[PDB]
Amino acid sequence: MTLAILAVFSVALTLLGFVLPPQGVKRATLLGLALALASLLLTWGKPFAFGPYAVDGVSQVFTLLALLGALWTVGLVRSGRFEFYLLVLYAALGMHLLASTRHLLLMLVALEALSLPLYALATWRRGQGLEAALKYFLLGALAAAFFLYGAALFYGATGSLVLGAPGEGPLYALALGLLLVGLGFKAALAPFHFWTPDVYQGSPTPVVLFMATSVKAAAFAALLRVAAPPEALALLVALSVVVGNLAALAQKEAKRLLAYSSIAHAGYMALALYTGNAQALGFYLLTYVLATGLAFAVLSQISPDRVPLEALRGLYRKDPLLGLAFLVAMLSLLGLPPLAGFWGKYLAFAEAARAGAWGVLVLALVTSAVSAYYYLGLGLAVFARPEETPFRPGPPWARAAVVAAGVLLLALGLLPGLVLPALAAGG
Amino acid sequence: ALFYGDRGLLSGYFGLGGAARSLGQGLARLQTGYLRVYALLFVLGALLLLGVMR
Amino acid sequence: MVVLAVLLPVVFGALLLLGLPRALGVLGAGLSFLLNLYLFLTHPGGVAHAFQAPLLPGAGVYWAFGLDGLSALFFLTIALTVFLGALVARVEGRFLGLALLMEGLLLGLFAARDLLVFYVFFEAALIPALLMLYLYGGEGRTRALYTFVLFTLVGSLPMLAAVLGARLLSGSPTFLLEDLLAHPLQEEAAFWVFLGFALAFAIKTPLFPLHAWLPPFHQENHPSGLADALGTLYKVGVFAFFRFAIPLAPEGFAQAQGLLLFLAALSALYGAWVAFAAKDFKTLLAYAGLSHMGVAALGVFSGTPEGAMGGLYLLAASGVYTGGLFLLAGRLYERTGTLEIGRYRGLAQSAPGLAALALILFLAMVGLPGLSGFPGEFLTLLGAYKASPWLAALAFLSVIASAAYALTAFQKTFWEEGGSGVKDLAGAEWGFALLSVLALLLMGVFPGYFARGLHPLAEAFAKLLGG
Amino acid sequence: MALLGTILLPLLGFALLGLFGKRMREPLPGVLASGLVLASFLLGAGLLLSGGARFQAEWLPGIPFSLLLDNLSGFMLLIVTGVGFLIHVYAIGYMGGDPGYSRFFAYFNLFIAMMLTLVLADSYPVMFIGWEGVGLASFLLIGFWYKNPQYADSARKAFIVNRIGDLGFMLGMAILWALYGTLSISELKEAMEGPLKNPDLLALAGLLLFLGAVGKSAQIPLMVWLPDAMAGPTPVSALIHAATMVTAGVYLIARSSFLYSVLPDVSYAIAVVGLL
Repeated sequence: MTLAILAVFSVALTLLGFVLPPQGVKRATLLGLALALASLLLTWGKPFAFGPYAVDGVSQVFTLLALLGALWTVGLVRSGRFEFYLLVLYAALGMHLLASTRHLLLMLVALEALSLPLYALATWRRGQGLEAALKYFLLGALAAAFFLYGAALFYGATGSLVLGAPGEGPLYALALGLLLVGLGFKAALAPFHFWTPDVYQGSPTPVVLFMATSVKAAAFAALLRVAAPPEALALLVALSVVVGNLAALAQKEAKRLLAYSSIAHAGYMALALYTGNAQALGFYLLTYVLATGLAFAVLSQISPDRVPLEALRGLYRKDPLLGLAFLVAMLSLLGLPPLAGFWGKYLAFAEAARAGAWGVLVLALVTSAVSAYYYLGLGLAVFARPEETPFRPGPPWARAAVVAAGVLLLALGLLPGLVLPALAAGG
Repeated sequence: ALFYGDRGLLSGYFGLGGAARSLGQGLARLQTGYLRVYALLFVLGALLLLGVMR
Repeated sequence: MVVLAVLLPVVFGALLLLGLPRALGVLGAGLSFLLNLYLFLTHPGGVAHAFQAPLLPGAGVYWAFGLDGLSALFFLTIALTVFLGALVARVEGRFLGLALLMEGLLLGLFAARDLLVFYVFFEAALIPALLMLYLYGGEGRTRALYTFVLFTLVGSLPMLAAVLGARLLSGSPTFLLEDLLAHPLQEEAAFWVFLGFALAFAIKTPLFPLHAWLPPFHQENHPSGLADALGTLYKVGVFAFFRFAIPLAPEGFAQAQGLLLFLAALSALYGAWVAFAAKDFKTLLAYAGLSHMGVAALGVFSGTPEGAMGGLYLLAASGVYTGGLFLLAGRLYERTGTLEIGRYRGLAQSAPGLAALALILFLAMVGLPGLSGFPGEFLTLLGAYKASPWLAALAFLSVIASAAYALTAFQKTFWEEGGSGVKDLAGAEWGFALLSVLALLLMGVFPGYFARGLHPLAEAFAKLLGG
Repeated sequence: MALLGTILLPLLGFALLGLFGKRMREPLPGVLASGLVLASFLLGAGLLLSGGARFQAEWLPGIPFSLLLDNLSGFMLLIVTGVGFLIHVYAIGYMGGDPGYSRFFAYFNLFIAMMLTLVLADSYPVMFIGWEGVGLASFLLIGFWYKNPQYADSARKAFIVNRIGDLGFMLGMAILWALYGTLSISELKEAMEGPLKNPDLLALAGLLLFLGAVGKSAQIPLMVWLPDAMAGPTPVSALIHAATMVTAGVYLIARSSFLYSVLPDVSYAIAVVGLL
């Protein structure tokens, strides 16, 4: 009954914004999200289902992550439009409904409920922001049509629209493919990845933070419910990792390169889909969410509209803690020991090998070794000479948040036997 | 002469890195920015995936 | 127990990086040396200080540690070498903490009793090296760094799939090497895993076609050569071959033995030969280290417990005296400012005892009997000749080129006509030279005392290639 | 054990004259060195007259440390010690006003001790230790006055040629380990008589051993390295060309006589090379 909290806070604030200043609405949104996160904590191991709304490990883990990213990105947003806060709340609820259900049509309603505010949140009014919003909107509506005809063919294979049905042969395969299309689109899986670089590049940096945390979390939370065959999974993984890393080599801009990196990481995460572990994947996505939110909060402190690769450099001289955290984050996103990115990568690779897919896994590993080119061109650059770059060195809010995120990344890298024992029912 | 040959071997490894980057930018040039290009490549990949699923 | 000796260099490196002052890292390395030598004594066997803790119970990962005979003398070698490099360093770049971190990491790596912990340290040791390389010198620093790092990573990441296969395809309950050795891999499945092992271990052994990372790595480091010393300690490949690669998948190694021995011989010869054409100290010593790894790989690949123990003993001692020569070159650079072999010829007359130290280190390099290199060199010859006489014979057209390059460099650097005159010796260099030559003499004259613990492992793991 | 002190003395002497060395007056290095040479001559003649000596100490597994003093070993010992002491006095005289007096006599002590370790040996590895130690001391002493490039390349070429011969030695030793597994001339000889096996391999080990002997005693083709030893001081040249570093080759044949006597073509070729 956290969904009740979200609905109540969103609907109350919708009117209260007419009586309350945007700062008051901001603080109210912060309180509501923190209370929803706490409610998730107190409900660890307390499954609660009403209808198609079903709370399992995936629901709890991924909604906790989404609320974390939402709280972080609200910490940064101070705009004098209460709307620019309300949407966040809305998106949260929507993504919540995406991970907490098995009904395919309710999945579609949740997809729309989370996707609509995300189109608008990217409107700092820069023309490229609008170009990105239009590309995003059209491709997302195309993916919604594909997902919908997949749900229709699913109902063609069985009397219910709930996942877990036995499933037929070719028609069930076609329906599952048409569902996976839209779901991986939301998860930045290739060959549906084209929107990601343009959208990440055009939108303001804190919006891309919110995206790169909550969108990917909720999309994989919805993906785990699907019984994806391993051959299509191999196709998606291979194409995503290869094209992502290769085209990321040639990129000159930080945000576009990072969108390509998120494509490669979604390809990596899709390996747990071989086993559908949802424990290892919860841990992996926890680490990736923390690191990327950190990096994009820093990028927001650098530049909202666009951040070039040189801008990242010299940050340590500018800010010591920020440079350290960016370096640690780059290494964790590379999946290097003793960092939690390595545990997530190892857990996904173990699930994939346990399913017996070898060439795909080796290719992902070789390409991930290739990724050190730009992962190092970013992580180490913290120490370079500062070139011309606008730099606003943030408030103490974001500094302490970045510190906590980096410390937690390295701590879960060193000692995963602390939380990972509790990513199932949660003893 | 073998020192020269080691120099050439390291240069060939560099050539491998350069082939990787060149392939990368050839795949990066695939994103032109016209939405029609993106939707066409989207539909092509989705058809390909649905064909593989058999 | 083992955990404390492993951790002490790491924590002291932390207290050097974050805390102050520079000097305390020297005594930390000394304390590590003392504790590693004590643990080397009274050693009953592998169980010496057994340590078991959970890391990923669900996955099957445990902190597994303990002292083999091999791990004992390797602990001793690393602790001694790093302590010498700590006192005489003169780097003072405020990064010796990174060197102590790498020392502790390599200690844990050799103390690895389970495969995943070995892999973890194998991958983690990439960080110090790249740091002390990047921000502490060199013009093409980032490029040689990318070369080395990409080589290691392209090799290593598929080896993760190899280790996942070794655990799963044998039905092992955990990653412990004991359990994995209890459940061997079957034919046409050990093939791929050993191939993944051989690429990742050869590119880091290093072997001939994959040695391209070593000269650029060694040149652009801190010119004092501390980073170069520890990177030379980073050639641990051979160990993983004998302990991990071959026993866990000997079936494919049975077929790949000829090619591996060929690579080892050709690497040795090519390194010791091209070292002659080297015009500078870093390139020369890089090719020397490649030669030594070629000989060690020959000894391990030959079977022949003689050759195996000899290759390992040669590996340890070669790390020692190569790090010694790197520090010597760094000190002569600090006092002169140039590492060219041609210029600054008169050193010997101005340098009273630095010439003799460099000469002892070089003699141990070319494998002169009475020093630590000769036992392993000759045992490896014996074992390889047992395995393949042709490859041991070709590979041992090495002492000739070894003598050539070592004496050419020593003469053109020290012996010839006097120049200006150069600083004689530093107070830290006194203890450095004393202890270095002491260790060289003790480990070369009494390879009976040492290397006894190496014999049972060698004979068992070599007969494993038998019936 | 008393046999080992004869070698231990021109080690303490070398360490004193090398480490501190010039902290002594000019005549002293010769005095200490000559005293060690004479007190090794004496204790070796006393052992030989007492019937002989044997000593075994632990070394590489399967390859122990064996010293055997018999008639053939004591003969060489007395020769080397007497000529070395005489050249020591002649060098005390001849070296005058030259720095490196201690360097000179420390290298002398090293040379004598290593030559003794060479001849007093029941195991081929110890023979090879002595071989390369003699090559080292010779390369050192030829370049005693190091300020000259001309008298550096001489010793350079010397030690390179020496190491070629020594590689031949190493390969013969590996052969005589693969076959029998002893590598101790005593037990290897007591086991080598009777059922000879792979006569090709036996003749090959003899051929490589003779190749090492050629490099040691500067025979064809390794002949060229000896004349440049003129570069070294005259008492060094005497010690290198008369008492040591050349007798090692013939002594190798004298000790491996059991091997070379059953090899007619090998011994014939050895005679041919001697004539050439």
